[PDB]
Amino acid sequence: ARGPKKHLKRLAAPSHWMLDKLSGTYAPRPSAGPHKLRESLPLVVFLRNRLKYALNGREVKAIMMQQHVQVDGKVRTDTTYPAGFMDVITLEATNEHFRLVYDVKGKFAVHRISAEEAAYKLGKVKKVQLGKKGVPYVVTHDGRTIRYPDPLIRANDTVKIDLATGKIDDFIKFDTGRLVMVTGGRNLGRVGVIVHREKHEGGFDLVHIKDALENTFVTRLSNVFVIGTEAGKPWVSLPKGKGIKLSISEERDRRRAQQG
Amino acid sequence: GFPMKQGVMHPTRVRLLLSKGHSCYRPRRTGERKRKSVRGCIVAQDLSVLALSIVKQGDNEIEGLTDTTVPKRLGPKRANHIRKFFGLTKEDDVRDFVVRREVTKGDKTYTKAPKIQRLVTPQTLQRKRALKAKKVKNAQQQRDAAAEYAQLLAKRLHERKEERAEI
Amino acid sequence: GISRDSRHKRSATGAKRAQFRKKRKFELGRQPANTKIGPKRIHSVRTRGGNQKFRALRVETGNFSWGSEGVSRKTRIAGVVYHPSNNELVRTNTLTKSAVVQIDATPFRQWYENHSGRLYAVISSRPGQSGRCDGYILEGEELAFYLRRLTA
Amino acid sequence: LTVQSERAFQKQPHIFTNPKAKANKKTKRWYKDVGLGFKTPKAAIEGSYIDKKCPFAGTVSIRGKILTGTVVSTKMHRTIIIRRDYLHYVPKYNRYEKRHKNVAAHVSPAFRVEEGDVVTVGQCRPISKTVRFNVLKVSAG
RNA sequence: GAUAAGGGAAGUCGGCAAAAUAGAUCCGUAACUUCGGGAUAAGGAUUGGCUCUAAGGAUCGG
RNA sequence: CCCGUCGCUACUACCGAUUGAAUGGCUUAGUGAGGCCUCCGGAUUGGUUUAGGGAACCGA
RNA sequence: UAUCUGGUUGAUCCUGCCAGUAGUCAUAUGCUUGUCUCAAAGAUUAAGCCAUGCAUGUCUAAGUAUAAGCAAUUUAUACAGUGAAACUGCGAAUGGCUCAUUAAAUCAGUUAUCGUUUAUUUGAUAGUAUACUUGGAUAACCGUGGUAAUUCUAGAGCUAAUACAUGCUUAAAAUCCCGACUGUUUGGAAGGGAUGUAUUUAUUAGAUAAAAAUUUGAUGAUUCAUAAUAACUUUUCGAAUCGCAUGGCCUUGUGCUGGCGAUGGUUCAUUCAAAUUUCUGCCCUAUCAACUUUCGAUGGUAGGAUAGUGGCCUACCAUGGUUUCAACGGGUAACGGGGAAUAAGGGUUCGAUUCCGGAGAGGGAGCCUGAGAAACGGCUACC
Repeated sequence: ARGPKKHLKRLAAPSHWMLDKLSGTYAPRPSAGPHKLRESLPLVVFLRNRLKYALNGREVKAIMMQQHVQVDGKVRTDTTYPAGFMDVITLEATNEHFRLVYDVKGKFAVHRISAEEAAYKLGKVKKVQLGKKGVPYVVTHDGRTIRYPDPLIRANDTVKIDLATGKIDDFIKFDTGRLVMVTGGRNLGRVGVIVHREKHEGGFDLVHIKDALENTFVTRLSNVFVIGTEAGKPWVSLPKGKGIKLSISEERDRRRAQQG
Repeated sequence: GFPMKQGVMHPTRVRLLLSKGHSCYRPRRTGERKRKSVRGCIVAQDLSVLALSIVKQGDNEIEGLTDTTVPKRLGPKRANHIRKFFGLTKEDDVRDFVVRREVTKGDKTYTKAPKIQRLVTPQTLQRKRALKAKKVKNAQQQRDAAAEYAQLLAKRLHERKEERAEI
Repeated sequence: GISRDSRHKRSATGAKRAQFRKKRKFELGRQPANTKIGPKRIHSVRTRGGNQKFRALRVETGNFSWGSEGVSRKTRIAGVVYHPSNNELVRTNTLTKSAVVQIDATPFRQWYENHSGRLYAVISSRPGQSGRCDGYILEGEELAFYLRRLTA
Repeated sequence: LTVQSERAFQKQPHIFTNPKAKANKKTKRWYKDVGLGFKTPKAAIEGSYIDKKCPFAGTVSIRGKILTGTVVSTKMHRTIIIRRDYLHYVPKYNRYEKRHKNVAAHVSPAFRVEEGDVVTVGQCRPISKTVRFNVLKVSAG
């Protein structure tokens, strides 16, 4: 209506932010940025609702205005900066490094990593095409554009970005047997290996993925993120639970035994 | 009280749609246009006041008009404006030629002078050097990243040459 | 304001569509330029998104390309002689796309030497969009068809 | 029936036949395959008709939905209407009712269709007030 | 035999007498009806001059 | 037990001269504000700027 | 809780309705009202009319400071701290309200953009063949004012920019065109021009079924990306900007160099969006059966216009398009949906209203600015 919207009602916010109904009328509308609105996590939500370092928005604004928060190696002072999948957030003042990886329950896990692992990230290649002066380039899932890629790189591959120079360390070809995380649908957060890829020209390609518990599920190719060269060898540390989906009865048994 | 607008060749008042840049109007917001009644540019008997500028001084002094004078409120501020104002060369130092008006605050008086614009300073030259050095450094980083890619392509193509030879 | 929306029209079955909403800016229209031949006069128009269009009110010369030799020269145009849309444009010398014009032959003659004084052309540019009357030179069967139509 | 039946010369855009060429005086013809496993009819590769809206010889592209129906009208020039019959489920009565929808489609001169045939149409960009589909394959009925 | 400011039948038994309309093309056309009409109903638009454009044919030649 | 004219009272709707009346929507025709585009126009106002009195000629 | 009971008869069994009974995120109203938590509330009738006040403004070390503002003499006699007023930038198109219109319209699920525009955010991306750094306006300000009246402004005197209008600074090659002379078996050449990026044409790459007589990307699909050639252009922009630190080399110079940042800028990608768009699905009405096509209705060709597709409009040409499987018309005490009430199941009724989509700001219409409005706490005009 006459231009872009700038507000987000609390009830209309993404459910994986885990915002409460009665805390207010509105929710933080994520800014434009590397990640899509529905698949991101604003830094105000990450720093206040998840870590609970800040108790409210005045404190998250004071924190970010003191230059503490860095995302992917660059200082951000935008309280609504749209942090997203695979981004590295470093707070060296508290000496903490986090990686935003989905857990098998569909939410962004609070997954702490070492600074050495916080020195890089993975990006899924969305497209390869020619830029100006006939220079090929690759677009990753977080909107990055890397020039002069390896001529072997094609779409749906995953590259490992050095994240300090922005260059490509190495890559993983999309093929059968690669480790994959699902980045969409009801299988969000699950990790498994490709068993067989079923193609549908003019439609959506479907990927068959087998869980570590030999559970097989089907999902769209757009929801598939390659994270490792083979089973049990991910290129990033997985969150607690290792992406193995348990039935509700099994979860109930595990919680009962854990709590007594 | 309606003012006269240049170009309206009438002795009476008319209503015009005035916009930005027009006299007799001040737009409240950008792109705003107002229909206002304005007086024509032809003098008649219906004027309440007429504004006149003396072109050539007459015979007799006017009591409060031609004997005294009021100095201009501000002196030149831009460096080149100072240079035009009183014979400076591009090599002269404008810094010790600004006219300073001194204010008297009770007992102690100090002078206030404008900040000169378009003045070339070591910081300005440092910024010019930084911009051109950065442009050259960027150009070399791009042309050696391109050279490195040319090495990568040449390596791959030679490897595919031997791959075809094997196959 | 002139608009392009299909709301004002009736449905395929013939039903008279009711009044849904007021006219929107994001579907407007503007008047035809009606390019003539005369001292080069162009007006720039502020379009949607900050782009700019150039009405060719009247023009004198535009660049024309000889397809057989791959040569493009800027040369004068005499007038439009054939227009598949409307013959009033031919009569009044209105320069639009797909209109057959006559061009000065001096630059093509001089290039031919270095390597009836008026050559036929078809304007491929859109003067009411860009402000240039750029076209190519008729050759072959296209030429034969247009000459048959002109002579009759 | 001639290709050059209009007040303007009919030709494929930007397809240039050089008069100053060799003796093989054959007019250069452009064509494409539309994809989705649809075969290009040879009347397009070898024909002479000009149709900017043809899937094979024109500049339109096939993308979106692929529909089938029975031709019920060929009385328009290069445009047909196919009739799509379907069953609508009425949950209260646990039964169905016959319904139909009429879709107007463009037919290229590469195909010959009569009333009663079953054709397959693919979705294209709006090429008329009511036409958004374009014939890709014809099955005689 | 003409014309007439403003009003417009107040004149007169009575709109008597005069006025107004008027050709052609195009649009639109009510009640009622014996279905044939009413109908030129009512009510509107256009019309000059000049310079052009298009359509409509005949006889010969396979 | 029961039907109906007729007479009285009350209420409801129908037909009905009045070319009845009022309100709202759509529309033919006539008149037509205003904005926008175009065509010239050129109050005044700077000099491509040149001139021993200054004559110009360029733009907005 | 998948329930029934009273009323026609002298008495009976039925059909059948009237009446009873309970709930209502269902409203009003009467009587009555002690406590805790939670919480609707000028929708219904009048999208009827509005006094008054407020609801949209905004500065960081980092655009422009001679306030004749405050403060102190201090690393500072160009300014330097703080800081009104103004110019500049951005926002004001979000939010909030309401439900009049609206019945394939909105909307829902599902699709498309190889059919387009996109401020901003985030990545990349530009050496292109007077320089110690260009101009002249203007505000605030001073002082002359006119009107009863308004967020009215006019003369006169100043002065600034990331405002306005202009402009150089630079690698190394290499390539192309014209081409005096020259070699003279077809070569060499002096001298002239051109190279980045945008615009608009025309023409070429852009390949890819397996043996005998050197390159070439993506797609399901393209005339795609991109490159090249010949030209074109009231010639786009390739930083005349701003803060903090002040470092390094000595051939003792205001010498040459340079660190972190502000803002800006072309194109591509991304994101926030927008606009069209495929399929299927809307309540009552036949005392609505034919409707659309003068003056666009359906389609074809060409054009114009648009950000773009498209009868969106124009010219020419065909006679098409929908309909008893209900078109078209009329009504709605009709915004659509997520949902709500009651309910054994199936259903019936409701949804103005906390969220999504749409539309509107008394009724229409027309527009400026801007990336974005046919905006109304913007303007112009009529009623």
